[PDB]
Amino acid sequence: PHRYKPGTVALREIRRFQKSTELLIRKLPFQRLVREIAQDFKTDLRFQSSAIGALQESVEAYLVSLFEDTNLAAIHAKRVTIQKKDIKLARRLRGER
Amino acid sequence: PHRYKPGTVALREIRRFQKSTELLIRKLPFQRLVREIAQDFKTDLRFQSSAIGALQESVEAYLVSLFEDTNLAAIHAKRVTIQKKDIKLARRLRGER
Amino acid sequence: NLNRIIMGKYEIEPWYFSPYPIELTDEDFIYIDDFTLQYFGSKKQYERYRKKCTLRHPPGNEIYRDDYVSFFEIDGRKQRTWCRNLCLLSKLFLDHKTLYYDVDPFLFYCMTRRDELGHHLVGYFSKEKESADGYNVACILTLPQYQRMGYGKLLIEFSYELSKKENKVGSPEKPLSDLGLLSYRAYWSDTLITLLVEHQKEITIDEISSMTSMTTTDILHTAKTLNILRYYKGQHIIFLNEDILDRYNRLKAKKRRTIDPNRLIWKPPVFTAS
Amino acid sequence: RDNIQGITKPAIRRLARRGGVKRISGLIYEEVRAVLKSFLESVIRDSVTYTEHAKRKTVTSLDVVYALKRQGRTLYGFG
Amino acid sequence: LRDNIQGITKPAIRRLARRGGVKRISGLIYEEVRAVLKSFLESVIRDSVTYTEHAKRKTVTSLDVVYALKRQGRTLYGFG
Amino acid sequence: QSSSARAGLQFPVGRIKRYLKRHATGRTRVGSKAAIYLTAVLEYLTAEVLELAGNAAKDLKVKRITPRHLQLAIRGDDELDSLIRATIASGGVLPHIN
Amino acid sequence: LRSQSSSARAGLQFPVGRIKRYLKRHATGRTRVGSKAAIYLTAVLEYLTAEVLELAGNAAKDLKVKRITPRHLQLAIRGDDELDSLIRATIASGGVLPHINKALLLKV
Amino acid sequence: RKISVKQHLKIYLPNDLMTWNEYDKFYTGSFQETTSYIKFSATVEDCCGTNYNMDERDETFLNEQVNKGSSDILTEDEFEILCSSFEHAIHERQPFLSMDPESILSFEELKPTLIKSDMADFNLRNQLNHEINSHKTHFITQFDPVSQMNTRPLIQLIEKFGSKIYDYWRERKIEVNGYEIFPQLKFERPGEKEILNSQRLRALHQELKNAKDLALLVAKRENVSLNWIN
Amino acid sequence: RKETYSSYIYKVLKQTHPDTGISQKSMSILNSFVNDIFERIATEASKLAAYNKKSTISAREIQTAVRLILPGELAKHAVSEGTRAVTKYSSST
Amino acid sequence: RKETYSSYIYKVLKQTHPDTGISQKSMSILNSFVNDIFERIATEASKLAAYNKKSTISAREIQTAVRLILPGELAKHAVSEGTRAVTKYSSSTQA
Amino acid sequence: EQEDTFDNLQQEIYDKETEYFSH
Amino acid sequence: MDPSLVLEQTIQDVSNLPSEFRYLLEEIGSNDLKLIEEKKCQSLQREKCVLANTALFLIARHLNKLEKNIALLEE
DNA sequence: ATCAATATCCACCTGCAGATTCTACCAAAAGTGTATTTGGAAACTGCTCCATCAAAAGGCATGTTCAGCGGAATTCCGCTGAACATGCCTTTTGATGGAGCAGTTTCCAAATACACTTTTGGTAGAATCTGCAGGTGGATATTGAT
DNA sequence: ATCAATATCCACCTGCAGATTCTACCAAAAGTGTATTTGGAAACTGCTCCATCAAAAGGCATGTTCAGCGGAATTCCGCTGAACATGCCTTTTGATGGAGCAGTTTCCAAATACACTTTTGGTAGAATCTGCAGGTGGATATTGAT
Repeated sequence: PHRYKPGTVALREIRRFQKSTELLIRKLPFQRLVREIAQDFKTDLRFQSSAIGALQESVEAYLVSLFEDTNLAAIHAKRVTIQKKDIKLARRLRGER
Repeated sequence: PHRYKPGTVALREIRRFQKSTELLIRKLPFQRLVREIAQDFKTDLRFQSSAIGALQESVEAYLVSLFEDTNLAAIHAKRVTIQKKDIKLARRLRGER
Repeated sequence: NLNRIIMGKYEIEPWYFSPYPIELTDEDFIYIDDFTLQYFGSKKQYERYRKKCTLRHPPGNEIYRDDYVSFFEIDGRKQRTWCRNLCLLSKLFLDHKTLYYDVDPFLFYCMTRRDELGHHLVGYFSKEKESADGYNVACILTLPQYQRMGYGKLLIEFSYELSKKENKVGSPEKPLSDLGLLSYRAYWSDTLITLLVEHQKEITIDEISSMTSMTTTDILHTAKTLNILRYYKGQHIIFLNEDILDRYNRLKAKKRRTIDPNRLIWKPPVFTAS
Repeated sequence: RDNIQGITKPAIRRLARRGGVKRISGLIYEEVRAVLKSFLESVIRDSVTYTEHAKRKTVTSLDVVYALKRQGRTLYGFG
Repeated sequence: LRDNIQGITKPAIRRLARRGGVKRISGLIYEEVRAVLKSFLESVIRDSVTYTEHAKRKTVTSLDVVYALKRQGRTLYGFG
Repeated sequence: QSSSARAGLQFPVGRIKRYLKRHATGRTRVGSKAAIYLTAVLEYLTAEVLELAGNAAKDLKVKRITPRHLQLAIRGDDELDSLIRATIASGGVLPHIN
Repeated sequence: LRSQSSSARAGLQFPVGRIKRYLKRHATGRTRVGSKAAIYLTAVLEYLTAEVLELAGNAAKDLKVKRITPRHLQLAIRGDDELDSLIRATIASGGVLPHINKALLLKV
Repeated sequence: RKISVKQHLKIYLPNDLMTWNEYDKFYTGSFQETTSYIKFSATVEDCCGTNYNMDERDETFLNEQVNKGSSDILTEDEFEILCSSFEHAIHERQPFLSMDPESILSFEELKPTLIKSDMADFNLRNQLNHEINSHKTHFITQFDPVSQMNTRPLIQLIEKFGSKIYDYWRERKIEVNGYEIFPQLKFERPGEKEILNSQRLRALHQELKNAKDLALLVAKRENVSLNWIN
Repeated sequence: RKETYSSYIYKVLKQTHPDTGISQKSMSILNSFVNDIFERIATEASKLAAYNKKSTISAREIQTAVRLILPGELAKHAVSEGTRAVTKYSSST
Repeated sequence: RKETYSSYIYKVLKQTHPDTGISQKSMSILNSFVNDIFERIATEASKLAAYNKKSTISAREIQTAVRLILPGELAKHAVSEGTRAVTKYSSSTQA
Repeated sequence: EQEDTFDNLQQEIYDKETEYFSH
Repeated sequence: MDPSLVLEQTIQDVSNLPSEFRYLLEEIGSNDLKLIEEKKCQSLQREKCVLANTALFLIARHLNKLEKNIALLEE
């Protein structure tokens, strides 16, 4: 019935999820999402397993890059919260349209 | 003497340089600058005048792009002015390497 | 070696050979003074010159006077004769220089010791009005008239706050001689340990070269002589070796006489002619 | 069918937890799904063009690592 | 030999920034925007002088600058 | 008679065929694949060309300066992506206030 | 020792004729040097020896005698000049390098 | 092997696994020091001045051979003062003596020249000493040592005994071939061992004689003090 | 010897609204425009036919290279116009 | 039927450090690395020889390719070792 | 008579020190 | 020969002529305060009138060549 | 501060995938030997175009100044997220049934290479036309103090 | 709500250099038809490899509560835009001067290309060896209750 300081085990999951290297997004929902976005170009797009693993890896790399981007933007805003507009300025200055 | 509100002739010159297509940086000190930044890489080598204009145009374009996105970071940070943390966020987020 | 140099109190047969005897391949002694240091192989021209003594400080401005020494600045165009007089003095002691022009262009920084009898100019180095090598020391010499005391190191302490105010980095030239070979590396090393016993946070190679203004092609090569630079632990690691533990303690329990960066009456001079 | 909401909240919490953030807003989930789906169409289009030019009715790893190369986000290890 | 500090060009930073859409400037950015300028300049100038060194030529053309900026990722356009 | 009008365009089929020959690495291309290609650059030039009839009723500029080329090549926002590689020489910027 | 070589006259551990043919299959122009593509043999040999010298730098982090992918990112991202020669690349199953931004941690 | 680069870190602790004797009659006197450090701007030739000394070889005919029954007290100072005067004085009116000191020219055509001489304007003071009116004393400097309150000037010995000073001066210039007896240096060459005037600087005279008329009454603001004592 | 697409661009301008006039610096920037898009689709076409193990630089690889080199809607009406041109060429023997 | 570089990477590693292993995930990493940096420097040499109005890719354009496409200090190391090996190839004597 | 020159020159300093050295 | 160089040598020796003018008169005024409490008896005014007699000598030695540049250039 | 309380790290059994190597066979090349055309070192030689050089006019650079206002700070006020705990939907991890990838063949339409003829795309000569830079003189937005 | 000087728009206008629209010419490659290779279109199968269905367990959904953390007010003041008045480097603008280009011609290394041939680096797979990922016991690092 005891708990530590509320708000500091976020540091614990910072450390234990940067020490590791496994993929985060679970494989079957990601396969379903990539097939959902595959169906509305062309029906019956058969896939390769390592292909969708590569999709997962590229997704993880792009999302973690955008996440350290919005981290630096929000901490420039003198603020620990990341908002909508933190991601908005991160994407708009990163170069995407 | 008659003097306006401090801030509105800034808006007037914003409008004038939005309409303007003038080359902003003067040719002679920038030309001597590209001379003195080229001579340490190789001793005396000739410059063609159109190449000076080319360096001029590229540097002005990169500087105004950097000023636009540091302005967007500056209005993100709830200020109307710019300082070193704005230009540093602009440089890191644009990814110079 | 020619007809041992007697001056002040210390007699010197010189380390090197002969820039001097165009009209002097005949004598048995050479007398040198302290302020003019007017070369006088004869005696009667020398003792009459000491009854013609007026100068009791070398011809320039001062910028230091600590408890032990003082520092000067004497430019070679404003003194024709005197600056070339002590060009003779070091060349009898150090042969790695040039007489190839009767040396005008550069500035002398020279150092004495205070006596109520009079100062005695006891070491110098030249300084040219140009930065090709960086040039913060051109031709240093502690002289064996009075060598055996570590104030010759203090010329290298004096060397670098020059580069602090002048705000351009520098290192001495390529003909390093053996008496300075041991001396240069001892000050490059012992300044590296000072800014690492302070500065508890991370250190880039720009602002070792800006905080202390040793050039990077020297200060990396002196960090590797210290063996303070090891890789293979996630960065290039600085890594205390336990001989640090006495060596910050060496200048904090066996403290030395030093300089200060604030007591400088000097402005960097602006130049028209070249 | 509708499964962009499948990429759940603790997964994106951990994925931002690798990025080094601290304070997740309660509605950053929607636009991180939006930027996810945007990157997905930008990679799935040129994967479909490479597999359709190759007359190949399955999608290999090599065509999507080529399409990921051309967009400018090249991947090493899978090709 | 002009190895002098004409890296202090000009405070038309308040003319280029007015070509940008920014209001007031708050000073001290002048030094680091000159630092950005110097980094950008030597980055382009190294590539241009490698092109004119490979050409065995002792001048740079506009073509050399266009080719260097072409590889650089920011292509100057309609100059040669 | 000439091969340029026989596909119904104005750009030369025969010249740009030779350009792809000097830009080749697979050594071989059909003359018919220039025909799809020569009208791609015809389409992609004409699409930029007709949209610099931008404001010409209220300023009546019957020539065009180079910012007349730029100050609508960005408003054609699909063509912003295909020319984001470009920096227009003496072009200025769009009038926009944050 | 012998009068026959496999073009081993570079102090090299790479195939000469293979990347000769691979330069031949980029074939924009017409003619490629054979005797002086060897500088390009040892070009690839140079930055690959350095990349694997970096793997022995971090094989001894953890007393781990093989080499894997997440701490091949860890070497390629901590050399600064090899970083930007690989910054477009994302090493798969690599993790990230641990950098807590210092303005976040306030000892709370 | 490579050379390191920027941005890097620092990890200090965590767990990795003949003293000469005859100098006393040379250097005498004390020397004060001021809380303002010294500022100096003069040359070393003006700190020595009379640029000739005469050695043991010729003092022995002047000190203990002239002074047997010489009526005028002919001391060794003017033996160096007057001799060094025409070491100079012949050379600015004959600059080509080097190839022939058999061309040692005669005083019987030098006799009006060195009498009216102003050796690079050597007596620059006495015309301005008029303005301070210190001809009761002479002009003394810190560039002058303590041995010139008793000296006597030049012209009233040249017709007296200075006719018999250039006599011995001549013959040891031919054995040295027309140069100084402890010769000058390797000076011959650096060879081997052994509209802008019109607008702003048109007042450069006015810039500094504001201090020259200031200089004498700030020299009189102490010359109201060394007649205060009398 | 000189080489430019300039008079081609002039007849483009008269094929559209013809009463107007190009300036000869804007002509150079239109030249660099069509030259740059030529370079991009040429290197992408060569790379595509390279790693898809063919030899003939064909028409459908230009079709797929222009479908992936351009943004969406201008790509689809560009590929429509290009196919119309290649069909009206191939229909005459 | 496939050609790869994997044994060459392996013999490079074992001639640098004789006892160190490689996972084939990392072998694919390094193979993709060398293949991509090959394609980059080859297209640089090809376009440089193209617009410099020459007809043969030689040691000077691949030398300026290794200069232009690498950042500074390892580019200097690369051109030094490249000149070393290309003069060791020219040394064709009896022994 | 040693001081009847002291009583007039002392203002010529300030008349000169406020002439050029005090603008 | 030229006005661009006649201002040269006369401004760096009168760069440090205001050094001694900001040095030499101040030290003459340093010891004369003791002569208010002098009320050394016959010789300490002798030394201070010597090293302020030098205050008008070193500024005097520039003058002999100073005015001839004004005449020999404008002739 | 002084222990509680986890959870980080560390040292140590163990059960395999997993490098890995060594043979070993071998389809596919690499080094060699030697004709064979051609790209290139580079050598001389106009000459274009940059490099200084300078002289007057002059728009703009740069202190020095002021007024006020937009940024750093403190405090507090309300709330939106972090954090257990209980429950659970969903997935991970295991098993069997059919299509197109890859590979191997055939033949014909298309591209390479060549010797030809003829127009296109280029100047440069520049006459000629005239649209834009810049000018300037009435009506018309447009803001600070009252 | 209002004065009123400051600066803008627009029609009309004068210069002039820039575009254009030719003829000469001109020549250098595009278009024509032939003939031989040749790789692409296509039809064929062999068989992996990709679709899809059933048990434990685990991380995921959703609460309730606590509370540091956005965020808004108010304040105060450094600092910063707007101006005057003055210099000063710039901007022409000739105007001359010299020195690396870009050719034309030039005579040789050298890569190409053919046939040959002997290793050789791909791969198969099996051995066997084990490094390391997985699990367990335990010192201890860091930090919450009062």
